[PDB]
Amino acid sequence: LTEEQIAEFKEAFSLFDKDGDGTITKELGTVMRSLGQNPTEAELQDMINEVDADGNGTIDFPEFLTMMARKMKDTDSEEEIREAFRVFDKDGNGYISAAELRHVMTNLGEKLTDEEVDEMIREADIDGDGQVNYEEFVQMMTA
Amino acid sequence: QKLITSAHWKVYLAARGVLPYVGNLITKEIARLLALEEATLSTDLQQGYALKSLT
Amino acid sequence: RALSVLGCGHTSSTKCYGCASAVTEHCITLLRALATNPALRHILVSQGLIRELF
Ligand SMILES: [Ca+2]
Ligand SMILES: [Ca+2]
Repeated sequence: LTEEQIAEFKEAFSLFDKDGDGTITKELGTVMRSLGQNPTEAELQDMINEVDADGNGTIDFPEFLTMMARKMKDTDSEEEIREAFRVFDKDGNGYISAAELRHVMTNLGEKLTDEEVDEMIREADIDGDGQVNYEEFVQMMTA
Repeated sequence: QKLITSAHWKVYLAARGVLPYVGNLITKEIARLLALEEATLSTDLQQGYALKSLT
Repeated sequence: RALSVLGCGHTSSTKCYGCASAVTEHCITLLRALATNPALRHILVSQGLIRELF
């Protein structure tokens, strides 16, 4: 991380820090968004859960700095691609199945019709054998 | 002003450098007013609405 | 000329629809004068004056 970027991060951090003790208030997610990076509600909620302990006037810059290192605009997500393969595989199938994907889809409020779940799986299956392991999802993420 | 009534969005815009921009536009406005005064003395009435609003 | 440069006579305001129409009338009078000369008439036609007037 260049000194220029870290200075910009602290600049915004202080701009949103009303405590004056190098601790933002509510405006932690706002520093996040203003700093170019635009996290989704889920990403933000998750980050707040990370700083749920204390926070709101106890969020130090290093704390926010560690948070953004975990996800510098989500440039490096490989560490959590295998994690999501494990999560998606709720029954630990070991391969991508339509039922668990459809479950995940419905859990996101997306009620994909089997027809769509099907295209999804068909595209996910490189060899089209009905089973999609870590490698196929990793190839999709590289595409 | 209605959209930024919360200090949340005021601070967000401040992070984007809105105050420098507003002050820069305020600065331009006063220079334009001096140019107008050096030009014919036209008694405009909304003269300063932009300046007052930026301030 | 210094006093004239400082201030002389009176000028119209900006967005003066009335004076803008007066200047348009002056343009019409000047063009009616110019159009008399055949060469000027051809030049004005080549400019696109007919379509503007229409
Ligand atoms: Ca499974
Ligand atoms: Ca396979």
